[PDB]
Amino acid sequence: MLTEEFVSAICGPPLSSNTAIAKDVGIYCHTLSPSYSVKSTFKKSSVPVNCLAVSDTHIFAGQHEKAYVHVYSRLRGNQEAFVALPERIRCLILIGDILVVGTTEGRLMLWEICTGRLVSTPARHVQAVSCVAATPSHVLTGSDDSDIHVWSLSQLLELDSAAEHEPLRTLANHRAAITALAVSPSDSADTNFCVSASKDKSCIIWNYQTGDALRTLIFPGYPLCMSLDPSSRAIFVSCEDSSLYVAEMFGEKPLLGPGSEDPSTVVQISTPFGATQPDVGPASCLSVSYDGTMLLTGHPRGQIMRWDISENKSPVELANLNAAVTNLIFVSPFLTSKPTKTVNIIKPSQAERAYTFTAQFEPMSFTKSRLDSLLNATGFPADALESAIVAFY
Amino acid sequence: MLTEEFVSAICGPPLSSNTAIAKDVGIYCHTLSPSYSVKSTFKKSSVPVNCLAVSDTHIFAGQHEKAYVHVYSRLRGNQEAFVALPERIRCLILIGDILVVGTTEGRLMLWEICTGRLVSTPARHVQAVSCVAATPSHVLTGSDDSDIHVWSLSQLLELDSAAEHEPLRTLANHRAAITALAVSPSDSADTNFCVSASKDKSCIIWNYQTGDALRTLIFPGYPLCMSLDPSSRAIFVSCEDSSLYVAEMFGEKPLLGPGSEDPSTVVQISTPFGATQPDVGPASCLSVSYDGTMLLTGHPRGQIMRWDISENKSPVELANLNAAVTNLIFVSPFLTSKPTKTVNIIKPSQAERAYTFTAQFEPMSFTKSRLDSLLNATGFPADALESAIVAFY
Amino acid sequence: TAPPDLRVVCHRLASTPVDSLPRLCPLLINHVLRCGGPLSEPQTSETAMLVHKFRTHITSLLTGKSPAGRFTAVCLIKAVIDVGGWESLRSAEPWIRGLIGVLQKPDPLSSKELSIVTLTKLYILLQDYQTLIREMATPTLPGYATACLQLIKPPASGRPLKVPLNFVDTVAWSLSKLVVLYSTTMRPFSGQIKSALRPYIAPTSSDNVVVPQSLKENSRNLLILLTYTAPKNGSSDEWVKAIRATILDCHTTADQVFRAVRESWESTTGYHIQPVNATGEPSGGGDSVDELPPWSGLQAGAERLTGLLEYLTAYFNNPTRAPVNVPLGELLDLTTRLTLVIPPSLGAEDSIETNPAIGRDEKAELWSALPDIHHAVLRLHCAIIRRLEANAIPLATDIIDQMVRVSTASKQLPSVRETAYILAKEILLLAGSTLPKLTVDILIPLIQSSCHDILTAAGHASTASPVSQAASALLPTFFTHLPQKHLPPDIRGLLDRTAILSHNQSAMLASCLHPYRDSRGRYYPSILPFLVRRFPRDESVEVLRSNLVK
Amino acid sequence: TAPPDLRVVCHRLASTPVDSLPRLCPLLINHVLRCGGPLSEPQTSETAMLVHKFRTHITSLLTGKSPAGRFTAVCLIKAVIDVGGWESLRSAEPWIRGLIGVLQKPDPLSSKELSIVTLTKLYILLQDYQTLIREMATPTLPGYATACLQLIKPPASGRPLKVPLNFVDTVAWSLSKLVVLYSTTMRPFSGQIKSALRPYIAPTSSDNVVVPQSLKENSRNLLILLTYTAPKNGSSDEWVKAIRATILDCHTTADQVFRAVRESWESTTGYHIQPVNATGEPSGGGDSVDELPPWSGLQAGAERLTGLLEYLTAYFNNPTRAPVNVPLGELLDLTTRLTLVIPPSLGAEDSIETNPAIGRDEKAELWSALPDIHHAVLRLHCAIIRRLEANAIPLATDIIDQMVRVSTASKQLPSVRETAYILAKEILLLAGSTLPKLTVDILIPLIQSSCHDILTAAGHASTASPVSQAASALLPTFFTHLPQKHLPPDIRGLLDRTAILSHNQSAMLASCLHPYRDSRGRYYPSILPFLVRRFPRDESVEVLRSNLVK
Amino acid sequence: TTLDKDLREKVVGSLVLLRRKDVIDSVSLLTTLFPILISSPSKSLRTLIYTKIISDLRESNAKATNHKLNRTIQTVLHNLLTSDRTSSKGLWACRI
Amino acid sequence: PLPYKPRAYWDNIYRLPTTPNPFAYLNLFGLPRDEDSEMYPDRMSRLR
Repeated sequence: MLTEEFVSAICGPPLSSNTAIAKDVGIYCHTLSPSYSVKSTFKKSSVPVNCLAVSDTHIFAGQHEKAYVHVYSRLRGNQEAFVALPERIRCLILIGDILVVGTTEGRLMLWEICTGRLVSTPARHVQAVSCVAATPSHVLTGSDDSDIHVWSLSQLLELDSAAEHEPLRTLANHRAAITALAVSPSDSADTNFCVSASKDKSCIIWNYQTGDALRTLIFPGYPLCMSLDPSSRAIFVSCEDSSLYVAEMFGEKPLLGPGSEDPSTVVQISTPFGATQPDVGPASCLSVSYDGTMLLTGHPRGQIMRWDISENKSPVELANLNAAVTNLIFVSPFLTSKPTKTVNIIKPSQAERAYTFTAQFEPMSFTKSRLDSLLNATGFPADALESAIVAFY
Repeated sequence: MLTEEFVSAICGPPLSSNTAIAKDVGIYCHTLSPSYSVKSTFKKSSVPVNCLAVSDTHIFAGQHEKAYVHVYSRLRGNQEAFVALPERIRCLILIGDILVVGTTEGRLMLWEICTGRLVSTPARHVQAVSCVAATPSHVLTGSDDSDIHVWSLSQLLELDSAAEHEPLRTLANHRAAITALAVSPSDSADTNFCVSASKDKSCIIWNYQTGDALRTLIFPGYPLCMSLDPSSRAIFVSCEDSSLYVAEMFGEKPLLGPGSEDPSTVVQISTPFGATQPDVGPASCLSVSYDGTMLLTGHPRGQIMRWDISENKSPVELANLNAAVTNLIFVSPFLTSKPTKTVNIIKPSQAERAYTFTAQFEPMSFTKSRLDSLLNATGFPADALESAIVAFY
Repeated sequence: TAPPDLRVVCHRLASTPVDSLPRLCPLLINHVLRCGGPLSEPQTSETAMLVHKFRTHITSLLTGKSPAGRFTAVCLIKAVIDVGGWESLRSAEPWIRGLIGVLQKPDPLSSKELSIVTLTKLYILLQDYQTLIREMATPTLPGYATACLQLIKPPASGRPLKVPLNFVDTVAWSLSKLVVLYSTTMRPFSGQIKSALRPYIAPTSSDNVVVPQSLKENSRNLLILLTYTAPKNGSSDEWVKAIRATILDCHTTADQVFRAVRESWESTTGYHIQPVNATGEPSGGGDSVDELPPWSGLQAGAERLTGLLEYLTAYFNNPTRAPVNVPLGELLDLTTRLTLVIPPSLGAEDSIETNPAIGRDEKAELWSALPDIHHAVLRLHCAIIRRLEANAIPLATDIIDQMVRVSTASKQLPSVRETAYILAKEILLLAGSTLPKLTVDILIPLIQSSCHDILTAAGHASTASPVSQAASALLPTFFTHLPQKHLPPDIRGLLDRTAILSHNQSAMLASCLHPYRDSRGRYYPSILPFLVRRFPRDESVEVLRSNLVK
Repeated sequence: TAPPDLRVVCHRLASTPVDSLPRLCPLLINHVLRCGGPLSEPQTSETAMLVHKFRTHITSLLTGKSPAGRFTAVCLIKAVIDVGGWESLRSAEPWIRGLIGVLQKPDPLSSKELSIVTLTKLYILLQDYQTLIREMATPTLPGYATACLQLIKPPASGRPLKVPLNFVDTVAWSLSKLVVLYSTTMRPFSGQIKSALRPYIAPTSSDNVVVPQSLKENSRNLLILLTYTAPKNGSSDEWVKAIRATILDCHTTADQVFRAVRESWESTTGYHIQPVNATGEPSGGGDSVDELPPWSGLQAGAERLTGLLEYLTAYFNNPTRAPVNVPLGELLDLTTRLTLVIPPSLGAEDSIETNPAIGRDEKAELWSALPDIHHAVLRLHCAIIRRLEANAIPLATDIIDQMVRVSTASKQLPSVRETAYILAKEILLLAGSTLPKLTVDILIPLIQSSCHDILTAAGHASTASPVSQAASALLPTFFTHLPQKHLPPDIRGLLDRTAILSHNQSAMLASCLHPYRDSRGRYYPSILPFLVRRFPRDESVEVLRSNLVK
Repeated sequence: TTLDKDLREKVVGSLVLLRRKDVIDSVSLLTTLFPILISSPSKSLRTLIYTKIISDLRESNAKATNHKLNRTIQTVLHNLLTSDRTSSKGLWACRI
Repeated sequence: PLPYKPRAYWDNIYRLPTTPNPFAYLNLFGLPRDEDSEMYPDRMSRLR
C-alpha cells in the first residue's frame, strides 16, 4: 500500500473572504492517493514561485518581499527556525544537505544545513537569478539577464577556499529572461541535458557539460514552468495562454536521438495537450507524480488541477485554497535509507570556527561480526553448532 | 595486442601440377596476426562448403558426397576418427558438444560427441539441407526447397522422447535454394534476428522466434556467402558477379529500427565495396576477424585474400593453396573456461545403454575451505594468525 | 644499503627472547613480506650479511628446542617461501626435514597445522621446477605422509583419536592437495588413507562422534582424488567403479529407509528392490573395507543416505586425471527414486499408501527425514548442472519435474525452497528459454512462492533471509529466461509488483527489456518510470540512455 | 493428528540420555524449526499436550544437574524463541533465569556463549512488545549484566583473567547490542565496562597479550555506545568529549612516534607540538583511567596510533542517540599531519629532514612503521566517506592529495595499494566528474598502477588477489566518473586494453558509453566489437548494440 | 469532510447504536471518533461527536468505574496536550 | 492478434504509455484486490 503525498505553498492575501479557509496557513501537505485530504498544515508563510524545498526532515520556504527562509520541522510538525539571508531570495532548491539560493542581486548562496556554512559567489549575474536547478555535481542558474551559468558543486564547496568562484560555462542563446530550468537525472558527459524556458517563447535543450545547445523549441506563448517526465521521455510545459503542452523526445519526428534533425533546425510546437479556462488562470507551478501518469498544476486563483495524461484531456479540480498556489512538490512514496538524519538545523553564521558536522548517526549495520550470524539466524547456524558441541566435549 | 588464428579447408583436386604445397594436405591452421604463418597441417580431407567445425579440442570435417566426418585431434596433431553417418553430409556446424548435421535427403542429425547419441529427425525438408545455424536455444535449417525450419534444441535433445520431432516454425518466403544463414548474438524473443541468403537474388532478415520477416534485400547477384560484423551492424555478402557488398542495417537509413521502412518495402543494394577478377573468381567463403576490422575470403583458385574494411585498401593475397578454399574459420584469441574438456570423442552407436557423458573434469575451484585461504594468501591471513598464536598459548 | 624492514627483522630477532617471539610474529611476517627483494636475489653487501644472518637465525630456531622458536620458524619459512622464489626454494632443503621434525615432535597442534600448510605450499611451489622435484620432493614425501598418517591413525577400537578432527581435516586437505601433484609417490599410502578416512564419509547418529563438515568434505575429496594414484592409468576405471558402488550403496540404504512405503518406482537401469524385513528397526552397513560403518535406526539411515548423496556431489565437485564415464542414467534413476517418495500433507496420512506392518512412530520419522534427502538430491542436481553446463540439457525436464514435486511436497521448508530457487535459476539459465506451456504452468507455484518470499522480506506482504536472497537472485531470470508468451498476466503483474516494491534493479531492467504482450499483441507499459526514480544514476539506466551518446 | 516433527521431538527427548543429547542437538533444532504451528498457538488436543510436555522437558533440562542437558535446553530455547512467536516469548520468564543461571554456574564456555546469544535474542525480540519489557527484560536484565561483568572482570592484578579473549569478545558484543535498547538499565554498569575494556581498545606489543581483532572492535563499539547511558541526555556531549580526547591522544602518540622527523605541518585548529626528549625510547600512556595502558618503543607507539585511528573509524561505524558535533576539521588536520610524515625512497633518507640526535635504527623502524599508519588513515577516510556520503564533498580535495601522496610513497605494499583503490573509488563516485586537469594528471600514476595490477592478475603483463579485485572495482569509475577530456590518449588506450584483456564487462560497457575525443576532435574507435563478441547475450550489451550503432 | 451533514451524523449515530448493540467495542468507537472530532471542520459534527463521547463515558461508567477505559482516555488527552503546546486542540481535552 | 509493428518494442521504452490508465495491474497505489475485484484482462482468465 503506497501513499503518494505532496506539499503545496501559497502566497499573497486571500482572494475571497471565506472563514473556512484559514488565513494564517501558508503551507499545506496533502495525500494525493488514494483519497485527497489535507494531512498537515504550516502557518505564517508567503512563498513565491520556486522558493519551496522539501526533504524528509524539513520544509524550506523563502518569504515574499523578505530576505528570510522559514524552516519547518516535519518530524516535530512545527516551525523550527527563521533564517535571515544577506540578500532577497528569488529562487531556492535543496540538494542533499545544502540549500542553493539564487538572489535578486545576482548572487548564488549555498548554505549547509548541518554545518551552518554559507558560501556566497560573486555577482556574475547582473540581474536577478530567476531559476536554479541542481545535480550532485552541478548547479545551473538562469537569470533575467538572458544568461545561464553552470557551476561545479565540488569547486563551490571547498574548505579554506578564498578564490572568487567562476562558473564553468555560460549558455546564452536565449534573448529574454529565463523563466524555468529543469535537468535530466543523468550525470554522464554526453547523455545529460537541461531544458531552459525563457520569455522569448523558447525552450532550449542543452548539454551543459559540453556547452552545446541540443534542441530549440518555439511555443505560441512564453513558458512559465516545466517538468520532465520521470523516465525522461517527455517535457510538460505550461504557457501564458493557459495551455499545457507535451513535447516527446523520441517520437516519430524525434527531438533528440539518432533520427533527430540538425540542432540548428527549430521545432515549432502549436498543438496543446490541454487548456484551462480564463477564470482558472495559467498554471503557475507544475509537477509530475512518481508514476508519471498524474500531473498537478497550481494556478493563481487557488485551485489545484490534476491531469491524467493517458485518460483525461481536461483537468480535474481537487480543492481551492483561496490564495495563489505558488509551489507543488511531490514526495516519494518509498522511504530512502540515509546514514545520517538532520534532526535539527544550524543557522548560517560567519565566524572563525573549526569545521563541525551536526547530524544523528543512523544504524546502518556497517559493522558485522560472526556472532551476528548466530543472533540473526533463525535457530542456530550449523557450523557454529558443531563447533560449540565439539568445544563442549 | 592479440594473436588471431584461422583454419582453412580444401576441396577438389589440385589445379596446378607442380607446386610447393603438398597435394594430399587438406586442412591448414594459420596465424593471421601479427604475421602470416602456417601453424599446422591436417593430412587428408575434401571439405565442401559449410562442412568444417573447429573447437578447442577437435576439428570435424565432412567429406565430399561421402557420409564420413573426419575428426582430427587439435591437441594431438593426428587424425583421431573416421566417424560414419547414416546419410551423406551437406552441411555441419558445432554448438557446445553437439555436431548438427544437415544431410542430402532433408534430414537433421545431432551427434553428441561426448555421449555418443545420434538424434535423427524426420525428413521435413524435401531436398538437401544446404545450410544450418545454431543458437543455445534453436537450430535453423535452410534447404534447397526454399524452406527454412526452426527447431527447439531441448525438444530435439530430450532423452526418452520417442515422438517424431517437428519444427516450431517454417520461414518460407524465399523462392530458391537457401545458400547461407547467419544468426544475431542475442537470443531474446524480441531482439533476436537471423539473416538468410538464397538463390533468389535476395536476403531476408527474420525474427526467428516470432516468424516475422523484418527485411528484404535485393542483390545484383545471388548471394554465395555472408557474415555479420562482430558488432552486428553490417552484412558482408559475396555475390555471383565476383563482388563483395555491405548491407548496413543501422546506417544512414536503418533497415531495422524506428526510422526503418515498411517490411514489405524491399531495399536494393547495388554498391560493392570489393571486386575480384575473373581469374580470382567469386569468393567461396567469407569470415570476419575477432576485432572486426579484418576480413578473409576464400576463392576457388586457391587465394586467401585479406580485405581491410576500415581503410578501404586494396585486398592482399596471403597464400595459394593450389585448390579451392571452401571453409575459413577464425578461432577466438581468448580462451573460454570450460569445466569439462573433450579429450576423446565417442562414435555414434545405436544400442541399449545408460546415458554416459564422458569428459575430463577440469579443476575450477568448486569448493572452498579456511586452509585454502592460508595457502593462497601470500604469508598468513591475519585473524587466522592470531588464532594460531592463541591456540599455541 | 639494507632495507629498513630487513634491518628491523634482524634487530628484533637478535634482541627478542624466543618465548615472546609468537607475540611479534604478526609484524615480523609483515616485514619479511616487504622484503621481497634481497631474499629473491641469488647468493659482500650489507643486504647479503643480513640475509645470511636471518637465514641462519631461521635454521637455528627451526632446529632449536624451543617450541615458540619452532612456531616462529614455521611462520617465517612460510613468509620466505612466499616471497623468495627460486633462491629460497633451493635453499629450503634443511627446512623440509625441520618441518617434518616439527610434526614428529610433541609440539602444539596449531604449530603442527601451520607446518602442514607450509609443507603443502612448499611442495606446490616445488611442482613447477623439475630439478627441485627430484632433489627435494621425492625423498621427503614418504616421511611427511608417514608422519601425518601416524598422527591421524586410529590407535585402537577402545583408544580414541588423540588429535582432534580439525587436525584430521587439515591432514586430509593437505593430502588432497598432494595426491594430484604426486600420484606415484602417494600410491603406497593409498590403502591406509581409505581405512583412516572411512568413518568420516557419511557419518551417522549411531557413531556417537560429532564429525565436522570440513572433515566430511575433505575426506570425500581425498577418497575421490585417490584415483589419481591408480597404477597403469586405472584412474578412470577406479572412478567409475567407485561412483557406481556409491550409487549401489545409496540404493541399498534407501531400501532400509523406505521399508515404510511401497514404491511404485520401476528402475530404467536394472536395480531391483530386494525384500527387506519388516521386524525391528532398520539397519545397514558393516565392518568390511568396501562398506561404510554400520548404522541402526531410520534417522541414522537417513543421515547415511544424505552423506552418500553429498559424497556423490563431491565427484562432480572434484577434478579427474583422465576422461571418465559419468553414469548419468543411474544418477537420474536414483534421484527419481528418492524424489518419488512424497511426504504427505496435513491430515493426509492415508494419501500415501504404506506397509501396514510398521509403526506410526517410524512413519512420522520417515516423513520428517524425507525433506533432508530431497534437499541433498537438489544440491546434487545443482552440482551436475554446474559441471555439465549445456551438456545437461537432455536432463532438463526430469530435474524440473523433481524440483516441482519436491517443492510442492515441502513448500513450508525454507531451506528446501532456497535450494529449489538456486536449482531453478541454474536450469532456467540453461534451457529455460524454450520451455513449453505445461512446464511454465508447473513452474508457476514456484514463481508465486519466490515472489511471496521477496515481498515478505521487503515488508510489503527486517533482515534478508537466505531464502529471500536466493529468490531475489532468481527474480531477474523469470524475465530474461522464461517464455513471456506462455506466462499468465497475473504472474507478470506479481513479478513486476515484486520487483518495484523490492527495488530489484536487475529485475526492473529485465522487465523493461522483456515486455509482456497481451492477447491483442499490444505491449504492456514499461516499469522504467519506477527504475529511473529509484536508481537514477546506475549503469542500468545509463545503458538505456545510450541514444544520446552522439 | 499431532505433527510428525513434534512427535519425533517428544519421543527422542524422552528416550535419549542427557549425555548424548548434545550430539543430537542438530536433529532437535531442525525439528523445532519445523514445529511452527503448535508452538505459536495460544494456551485438550494432542498437539497441545505434546507442546506442554516439550516445555516441561525444556524447563527440567534447564534446571537439571546435567550440563549436557542444560546445553540442549539452551539450544531448544533458542529454536523456540525463534519459531513460536509471542506465546513462546510470554512463556519464557523461568527460561531467562535459567539461562542466567547457566552463566553463573561453571558450565562449559560453549554453553555459556550460546546462553549469551540466546539471552541477547530474547532481549532484542522482547522490544516489539512494550509490556513484556516491563515484566521480563527490565527486572531480569541487571542480573545478566552482573553475571557478565563478573565473568569478564579482571580478578586480580597478578592473576590473569580466567576466561579467554573470545569469550570476553562475546560478552562485549552482547553488551554492545543491549546498551542501545536498555541504556537506563546499563547506566550503573558503565563504570565497570570502561575499566574492563580498557586494555583491548589499542593493544600494543608492550602489553604481552595477543588481543583478537574481533575483541578489539567489539570493545571499541561498546565503549562508544556506552554514551547512550549518559544521564540528562548527555550522550552528544560525551560523544564529542570522547572523540576529541581520542584526537588529542592520537596527536600525543604521534609526537613520540614522529620525534625523529622535523615536521613542516601547521595546525589550523591550533594544536602546537610539545617539545620531546631526545634521549631514551619513546613512551606514552598512563596507569590512570582516562589514559590507555602504557607503551614503550617506537613499534608499540605505532600500534597505539593505529589502534586509536581504528577507534576513530569505529566512531563513524557506530550510531548515535542524539545529533552530535563531528570535528571534521580536527580529524582532517590529524590525518594531514599523519600523512605529511613521509617514507623516503631508496636514497631519499638524506633528502628527508631528520633529527640529528635520534637513532638511525629508530629512523629505519619509523620508515618501516609509517605505511601501517597511512593504511589506518586511509581506512578512516573511507569510513568518513561512507558515513557522510554527499556531505564529504568539501573534504574531497584534501583526501585526494593524501591518497596520492601515500600511494606514491608506498606503491610496493599491496595492502596500501588496495586501500588507495577503495578510497579512490569512493572519492571518484562522490565528486569525480568535475575534477580539474591538475587533479586528473596527478591521479594518472594510480590509474597506471591499477591497470598494471589488473593485467598482472589476468596474466597479460597470477590468480585472484584483493588488490586485483579492488582495482577491478575501481576500473569502471575511471570511465564513468572522470573527465575524459583531461585524460591523455595513452591513458585511455591503457584503460581500454586493460578492460578488454580483463574481460571486465562493467568497464567495457562504461568505455563504450563514454567516447574519447582528442584535441583535434577525432573520435577514437569503440571497443564494442570486443564487448559483443565476449558477452553476446547480455541485455545491457544488447541495448548498447541497438542504440550506439544508430 | 466530503459527505453530507445528515449522512455523517447518521453514520456517527449508527456507530453509537452498534456500540449499544455491543457489536463494536467502546475503545474502537472512541478511537474512530476522536481524531475526527479533533480535525473536523464541521462545528455540528464536532459537537455531536463530543456529545456521543460524553454519553459513551457515562454509559461505560454507569455500572462501575471502568478504570482501564478512563486511564486510556486520560492518556490520549495527555498525549494530545503534550504533542503540541501551540495548537488549539487542547480545548477539547479541557472541555471533556 | 494485431499485425507486426516495426517500431513498437523500442517506442514502448522510449515513449510515454498510450494505454488509458496504465499500471492498473500493479495496484501499487490502490487497495488490495480480492477475487471479485481482481483484473481478468484476457479470455483465458475470464474463461477459467
